[PDB]
Amino acid sequence: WKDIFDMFYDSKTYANCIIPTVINRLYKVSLALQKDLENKREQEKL
Repeated sequence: WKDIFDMFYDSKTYANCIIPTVINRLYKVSLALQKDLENKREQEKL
């Protein structure tokens, strides 16, 4: 798979191209899901 990437979808620019892609998810589906849920957790008791 690394060769799959690096053949021509390579240089990490393609990765850095895709890096934007689902950076939404980290808060679109992950950090909105959690730190809003952990702003509960972390402040749930203490």
